[PDB]
Amino acid sequence: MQKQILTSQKRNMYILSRCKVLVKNGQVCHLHEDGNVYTVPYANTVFIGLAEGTSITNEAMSMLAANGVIVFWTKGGGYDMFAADIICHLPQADYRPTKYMQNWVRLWLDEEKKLSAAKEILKMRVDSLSTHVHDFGVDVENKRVSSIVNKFDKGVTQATSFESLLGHEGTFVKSLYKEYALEYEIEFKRDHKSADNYNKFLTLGNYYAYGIARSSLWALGIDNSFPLLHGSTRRGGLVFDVADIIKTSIILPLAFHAADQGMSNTEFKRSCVAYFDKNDILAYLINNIKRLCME
Amino acid sequence: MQKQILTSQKRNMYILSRCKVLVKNGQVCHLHEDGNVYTVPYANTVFIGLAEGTSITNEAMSMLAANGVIVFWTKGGGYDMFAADIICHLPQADYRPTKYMQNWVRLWLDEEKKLSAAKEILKMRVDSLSTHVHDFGVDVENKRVSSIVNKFDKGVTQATSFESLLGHEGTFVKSLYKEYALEYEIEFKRDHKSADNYNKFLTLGNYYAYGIARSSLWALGIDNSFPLLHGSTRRGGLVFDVADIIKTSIILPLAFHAADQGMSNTEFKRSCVAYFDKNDILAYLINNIKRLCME
Amino acid sequence: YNTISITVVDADDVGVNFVVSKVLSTLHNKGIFNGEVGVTFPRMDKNVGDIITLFSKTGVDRKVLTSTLNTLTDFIHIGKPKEADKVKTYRKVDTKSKGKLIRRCIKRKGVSAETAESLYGNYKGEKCKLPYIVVNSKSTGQRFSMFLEECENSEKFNSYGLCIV
Amino acid sequence: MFIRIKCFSKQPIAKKVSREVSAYLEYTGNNTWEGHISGQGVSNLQTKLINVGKGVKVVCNYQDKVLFAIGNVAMSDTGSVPKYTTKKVYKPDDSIFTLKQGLVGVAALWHDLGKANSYFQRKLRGECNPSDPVRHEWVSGVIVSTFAKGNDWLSDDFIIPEVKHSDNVFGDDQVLNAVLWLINTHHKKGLVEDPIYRATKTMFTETLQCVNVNGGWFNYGDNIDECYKIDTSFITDTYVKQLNRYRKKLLATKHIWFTLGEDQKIAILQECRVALMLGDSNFSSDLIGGDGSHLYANLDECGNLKQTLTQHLLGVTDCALKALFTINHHKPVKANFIPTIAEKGEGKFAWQNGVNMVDSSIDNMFCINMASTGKGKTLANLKLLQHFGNVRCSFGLGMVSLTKQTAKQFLDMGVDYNSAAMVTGFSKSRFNLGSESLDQDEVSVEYWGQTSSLSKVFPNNNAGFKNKKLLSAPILVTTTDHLVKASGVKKGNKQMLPYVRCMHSDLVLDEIDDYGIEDMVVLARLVYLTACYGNKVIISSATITPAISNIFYEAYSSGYKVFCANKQTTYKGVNVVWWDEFGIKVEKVTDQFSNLNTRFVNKRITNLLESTPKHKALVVDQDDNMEAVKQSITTLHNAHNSGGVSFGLIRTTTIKDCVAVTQELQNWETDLSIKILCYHSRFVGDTKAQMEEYLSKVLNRKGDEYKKFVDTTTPTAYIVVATPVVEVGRDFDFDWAIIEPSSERSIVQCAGRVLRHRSSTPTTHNIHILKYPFKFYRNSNICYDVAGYESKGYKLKSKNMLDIYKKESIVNSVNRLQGDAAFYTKSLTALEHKVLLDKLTTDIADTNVFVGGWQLTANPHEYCKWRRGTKNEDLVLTDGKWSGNVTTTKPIQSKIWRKWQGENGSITVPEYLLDKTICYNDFYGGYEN
Amino acid sequence: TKLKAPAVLAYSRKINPTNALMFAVNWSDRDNTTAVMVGTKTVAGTQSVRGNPNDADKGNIQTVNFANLPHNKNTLLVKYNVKFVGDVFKAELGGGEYSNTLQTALENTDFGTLAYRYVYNIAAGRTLWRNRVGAESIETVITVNDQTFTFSDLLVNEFDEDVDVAEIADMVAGVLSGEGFVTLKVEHYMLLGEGSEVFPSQEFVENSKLSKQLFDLNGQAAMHDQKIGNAIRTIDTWYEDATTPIAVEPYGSVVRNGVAYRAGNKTDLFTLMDGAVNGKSLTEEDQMFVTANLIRGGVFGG
DNA sequence: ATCTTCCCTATTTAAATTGCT
DNA sequence: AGCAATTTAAATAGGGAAGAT
Ligand SMILES: [Mn+2]
Ligand SMILES: [Mn+2]
Repeated sequence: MQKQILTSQKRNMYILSRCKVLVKNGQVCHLHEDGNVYTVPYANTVFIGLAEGTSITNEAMSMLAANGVIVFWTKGGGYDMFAADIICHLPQADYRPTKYMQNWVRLWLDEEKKLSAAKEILKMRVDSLSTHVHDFGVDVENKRVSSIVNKFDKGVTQATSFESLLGHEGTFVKSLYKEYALEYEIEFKRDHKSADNYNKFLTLGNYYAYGIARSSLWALGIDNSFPLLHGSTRRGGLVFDVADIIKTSIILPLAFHAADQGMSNTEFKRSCVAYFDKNDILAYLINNIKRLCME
Repeated sequence: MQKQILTSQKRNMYILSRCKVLVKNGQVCHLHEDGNVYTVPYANTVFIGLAEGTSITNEAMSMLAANGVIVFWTKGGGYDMFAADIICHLPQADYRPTKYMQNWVRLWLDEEKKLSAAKEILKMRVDSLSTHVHDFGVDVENKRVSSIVNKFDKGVTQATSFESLLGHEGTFVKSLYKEYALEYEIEFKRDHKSADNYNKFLTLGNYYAYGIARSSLWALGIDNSFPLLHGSTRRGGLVFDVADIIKTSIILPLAFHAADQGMSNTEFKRSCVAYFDKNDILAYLINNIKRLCME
Repeated sequence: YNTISITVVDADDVGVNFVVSKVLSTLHNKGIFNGEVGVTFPRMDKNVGDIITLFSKTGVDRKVLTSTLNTLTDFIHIGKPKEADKVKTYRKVDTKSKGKLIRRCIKRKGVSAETAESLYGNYKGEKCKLPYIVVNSKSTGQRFSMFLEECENSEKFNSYGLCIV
Repeated sequence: MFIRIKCFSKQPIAKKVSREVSAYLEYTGNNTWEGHISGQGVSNLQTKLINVGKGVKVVCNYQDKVLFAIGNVAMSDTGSVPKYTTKKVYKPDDSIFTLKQGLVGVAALWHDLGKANSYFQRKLRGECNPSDPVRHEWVSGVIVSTFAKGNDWLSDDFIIPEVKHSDNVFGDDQVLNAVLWLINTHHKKGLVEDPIYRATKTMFTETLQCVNVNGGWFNYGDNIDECYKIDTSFITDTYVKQLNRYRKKLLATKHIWFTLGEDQKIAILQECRVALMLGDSNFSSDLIGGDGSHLYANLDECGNLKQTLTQHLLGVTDCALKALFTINHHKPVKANFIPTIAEKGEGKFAWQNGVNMVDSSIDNMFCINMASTGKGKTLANLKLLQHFGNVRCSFGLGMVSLTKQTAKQFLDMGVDYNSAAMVTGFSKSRFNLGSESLDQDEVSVEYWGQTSSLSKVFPNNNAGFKNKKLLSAPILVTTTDHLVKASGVKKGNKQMLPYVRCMHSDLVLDEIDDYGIEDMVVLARLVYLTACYGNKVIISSATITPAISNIFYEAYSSGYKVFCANKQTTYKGVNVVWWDEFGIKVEKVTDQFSNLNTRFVNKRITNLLESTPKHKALVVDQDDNMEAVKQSITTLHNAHNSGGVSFGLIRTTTIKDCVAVTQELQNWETDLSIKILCYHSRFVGDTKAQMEEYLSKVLNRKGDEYKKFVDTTTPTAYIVVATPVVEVGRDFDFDWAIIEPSSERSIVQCAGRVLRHRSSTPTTHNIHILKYPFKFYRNSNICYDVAGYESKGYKLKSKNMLDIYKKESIVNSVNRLQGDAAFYTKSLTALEHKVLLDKLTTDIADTNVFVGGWQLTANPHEYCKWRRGTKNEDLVLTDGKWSGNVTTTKPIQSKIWRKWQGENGSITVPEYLLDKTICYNDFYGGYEN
Repeated sequence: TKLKAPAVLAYSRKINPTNALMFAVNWSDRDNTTAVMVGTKTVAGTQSVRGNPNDADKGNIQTVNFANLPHNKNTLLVKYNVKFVGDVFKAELGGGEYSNTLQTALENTDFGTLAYRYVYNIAAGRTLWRNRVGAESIETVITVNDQTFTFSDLLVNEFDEDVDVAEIADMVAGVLSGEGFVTLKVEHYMLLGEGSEVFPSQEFVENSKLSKQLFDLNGQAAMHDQKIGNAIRTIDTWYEDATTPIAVEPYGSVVRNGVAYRAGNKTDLFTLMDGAVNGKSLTEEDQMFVTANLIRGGVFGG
């Protein structure tokens, strides 16, 4: 149905499902499933999303883009977007890359800001862990998890190279995997090819994390070819680097809870998008990328 | 989808008009108001433009973006005079190759390397002219075209800025517009809002080269927010910078021939597919932009 | 019955089962198994497993047992108390070997040593191949091996976490 | 590339293929699509059009030639898209198909009459030895022969009589004898040990009368009386009417059987036997469940009683009848019209336009492609196959790696895996490292392809991956041993799959000279069997000997005589297509093949001789070949080097010879910087593969990419001491070679490893031939028998190569192409030609090539063994630890340039050398120390 | 280039610990050190062997050792001297065509962290495998160049920050990076309880022989010097999929787990030293691992 | 809403047979 | 031999309903 997502401060990423978007009486509306029309205010939204069962028309597209309301096509849920155009400074007056994009590029270029931003993305990944506290998952304030957190903090702060950061990131990620395996009474080893519940649930949750990180990178105009940790030849490595922030804080406890209770995949999708809507995870990633790129 | 036709090796391109695009039995098909459902080869489509009176569902965008089809709309900022925002959704769900972004932005940030790259893309105009010859119009080897190509190269060699570049563009394009017009015995003033065929076919070819240029950009991962030409009348970004390589070599001769030989919009559209696949213009632009970024 | 988990971690320098046995000994010596707390092991295939699971009916909290296993905290992990409608309860099975029963034949029947060897010469010598732990016994000053196997659930438990009768 | 796809399909199989074909092409209406697409788009459209299910009816046209045809759609013979096709088109005097139907039906209702003895009943129930004293096929043959001796076997009531033990069941009646041989050899063929019988027997019955019970059927023989006491519970309704209708069918058609020739009878009975095992294995594979008890034939996996013998005989009959029908009335699935073949060859491929001199409408074709290496022989073979229309062929090649090379050529030129099927039946662990994504190589085993309609008559729907790739392949790029079993096997049903493969597909055998003599005999047997069904044989061998080319033509001519008289057509002759890089010649040859072939050979020789001599060979005078190798290495480095760096190939004969030359050269004190490699075949999986890839990338001299795989800065002698593994299938280019003489084709092939890629002529001498083989010091009586055609029956009078070879000679294919039978005892070339005409002769013998009468027997598969090698046990290296008596050793570490280590893999050791330790080493594999 | 490794190339052990002699003390009576005696109890049982079924009727009087604390002392004291020696880059059997390149490739090694982890494995109780288990109080006293250091609560798995270990690590890294030696007299006092059974190191017995030999110097229970040397170099947290610190091996191999962590994945020592003498850029962690192996020493030839 | 699957629904094609010239 | 009438039947298209996202 109609879904609101706060992204930066005031603009809202509207998600529209099972509706036909067109122009009625000179302004953009949409007929919904229940046969009731709903209009959209141009002032409070910049991102508008078209989920499953949704069609838009040409003059609705044109009038939405002329009002600064830039449209994207997404899979139902609002965090699995497959089609959009690039954010500019203004949609009609000029065509310039966003300040965030340019800042990211400059930071990526000079080697020192790239190393500092790699350290910072891991700092905010540890922050994400504490910030987004779950109920079924392990305690972030537990002594073993806090020891893993301080080990990662020491290792990131004392490192001067990227391959050290990759080893430390892998140690932290799989150490949280080991901690959640110690919670849920299983021998868990992370492999994509396994058909067990924990590994495949973590895989499709990671794909959801890639989708929401892709939406967060798109919404500030950040391109998908400037990874911090991963190599220059890794296709879409920045999506993986941004999704790393919430892979071990949100996706991992939800996936282990989902494999523990053993429910099906669509209701895990609704749990993931419910956690994304409730705690504003996309807005957290948007502010994370602003604080990374602004420096 | 196995390997999926390389996007340089896709041959079908469409700009649909006055239809509802949807998916039937897994088919990308546009339905008109007369009850006719025409399918689209979505795994072989380069782009689908959408004209006025058009509409497309979610699932059609979902299986066009999964097959790498760029979908744009010809209204909004599509009046082509300002050329501000032709609403152009790309498939960024596929994680693109990154290295062309890296070499492109290394030369972008460096303004002297951007100036040199602009000169290479300005020389690509005359390269396109020489490579893509037409047997129903202007001979490239006659004295006027050779003189104006020599003047263009000797002006772009000694060029100092982008303001000097903007001017050389004025000369080349405007005088090639004119030289064709005098040989086609027609008083012609380029106007995107004009009704004569010499302009409506030119705007249709503008949208076609827009689609080819944007598909060539997205293929390499290159966006649009990184243009090489900066000016007051050059709003629109990198897609027009790539597209105006092939106005005066391809789009303009086809449009002039079409208007003079009384073709209909449908056959001009097809003449455009025939020239874009017989000489393989998409792979031409893709390989040439690899030559542009390279290091 | 609600239950709690005690999983042995980072015990590679020392075998996992030595830490498991020391967890059993420290749970025995500082109370815990009064008569109602019982143990079970999710991973007995050929080893005793690395998870001790306590399924007390009244409810075991994290604080009391983490204060109890303050000595194993370097390589232990305690999960939050979860619930289970059925736990797979184990009991103690012991072995006898020759001289054991010979001394029994000294003190019960009152026969001499040579005839006690005579009645038991061709008999005895059973060999338990069940998964086990190695227990320090404190009241009787020697260390032994205790064998555990699956049996029907009993209301009362020993001081070790196994079934009675 | 502009294509047009039309659909003939009913169902919603005109609907769920429409989604995929409308994903790739525009819709022109009326279930017709048409548009532009790439070749990889054609491959993707093929892969997702075939995999979508059964019943897809798709024809594709590229320009006007048919690209592909999904299914058995008749589509186009001249025009395309017919109207309604109903029934009753031709209905001729089919005769021989009615003959095969009658023989297969009569034999298949009698093939398992011999399981009714009490011994087979207690064998199935399991209280006796599962191996019978006499096999049940022979007991059923005894039943049928006794019934024929008693009553008139063609028109009478059946009733099984009291049968005794008979040593022979073959009489004189030709048709009865055919039925008896089909009954007895429905599991294995009879084997004749008798030397006089093997010497003399030629005809059909006159050989069949020598097939006794002692040829494999009579295992041990102590319970014969129980093996011949038989119940007669088969007399039921449907069995008796099926037997009556098939017997009367045979009765009505056997009048054309006596008008056949010997060649016909043999080929027709081979087809009948193949269809009979097809039906028998098809009914034995599936579980039918129901049974009428009291008698049983087969057992399930649980050993329970199933498939009672009446319905077992009826099921084997109908399955064999249906096998015969689908193998005799099949329009087989052919390959795509490859668009990168049909254009002109340019430059050095410009001779490949010789296909524009061949008729495109010939039913038969015998290509002898005598073109030299590096000219694209296999591409020319594919061009010749595609000149007649769509391609259906079996590229049978020696070695796994040569099949890989032809597959990679087929992949990168135009052929996808929807038409090609690379088959190597060993599952080797040679993987490509470095970069999986940036490989663009390593042709693999997937075969999206198209499953043929012949899979339903094979046992249990053919098989899994391998036999589906075998049978259903339009183009089958395979190792040759998946095709030579078509001529017949000892035990089992392994004949049927290559038989039915070669029935409907052409045969392309490349470099047949590298095979053995018995290997070439069974390959020409395969050529005869392929020509028996009208398919075309392409032979591609530059160094062909007239003898070989002749006997392959005679095998094709006998096969085309079988095919011509089988369809009741008058035999006009064989369309022989002589081909080389200088021209082509297509002649209708029914006789005088020898003068035309030798005239083409002489024309090719004159087209080779006015070209510049590329291989000048000097036979050394130095007796001792160790120091002859030393002096020749010094001389050819001082004469033939590229700025101080030279590449030498010491071709020796055997492995311990190779390690002897290596250990001498490593201990050889000289000012030359010798860098020694060992390149024999006894090596562990890892080590061997590593040598191959390195050598292929350093001896590539078409470019200067090798300067970076070796140290060419310092003047160095890069020497590779190798056995005949270098002269077969290796694209190597050495600066010079020193050859230990074993055979003249070895001389020509190792000349082909020198200046293979360059075009610069040598000045003085680029080949130094050794004075003697090293076996002269071990056996002066015979020394050239190892890797040569010298033997105990063909002994050279002198072993001196001044006596038996020219001292200075330009080595090319001319000496092998000419053919000389005189003076074979004192020249190597005439010794070679002698053996080739004295083993591959136009006789039937028993191990020969025209084999007739013996195809009925197991003799050509026992005494003519394909890949006849020594015992060969395999010592296997497992993770650095060897299995048997191996004992790793340490090499001399004097001049080793490259040494790759190995941990897994296996080494093939002959049983003779198993006695001692093979002493595996990292540098050189096996030796005697 | 292609600097091929010498076949005789070896390095000496640079962390030399003594045998860890074991004594019985009290927690507040730390000076009265009584030596822990290995007792030995006899066990009667018939022999059961695969090769001799005829000998199973009679024999095999075995007498298995054990070691407990006495019933008046509740604290086990473990004394050993760890000797760190410098010039870890000197090959003793190697030479200097490869070892000198190693010197000039591992000069940027942060010895500070290497030494920290060594002294942390000394102090936290990695050298007290089965007898730090179940101890209610752990204490380590390090005496180094007339300086006494006290450690009470250091979790052994992670190398956390404490200025006491750091203080010693300074002089240890100054030795290891330069020339000389330093000696740490390490006495561990662990309060296990009254008469708790202690764990000496084990001599290798045969498949038969006796059940278990505990390590004796002159009758008193002790632990092996190489076993303590295994403890000190247990600092390897830099292999791929590094969960716990393992002993720094040339292949990253632990015998008791049946797996090797650095073998077969291009992170073994030998590929890293060939990369160092061919001069590709090493990171800090694998270079620290290579320097830790050279401190450990061993013959690297092939 | 969009799209899919399936059940009517009968409308719509292809085959089959057979006097008739 | 082609065809016509005329049956017979297999299949193609479409609309409505319900279940998914
Ligand atoms: Mn049988
Ligand atoms: Mn049978």
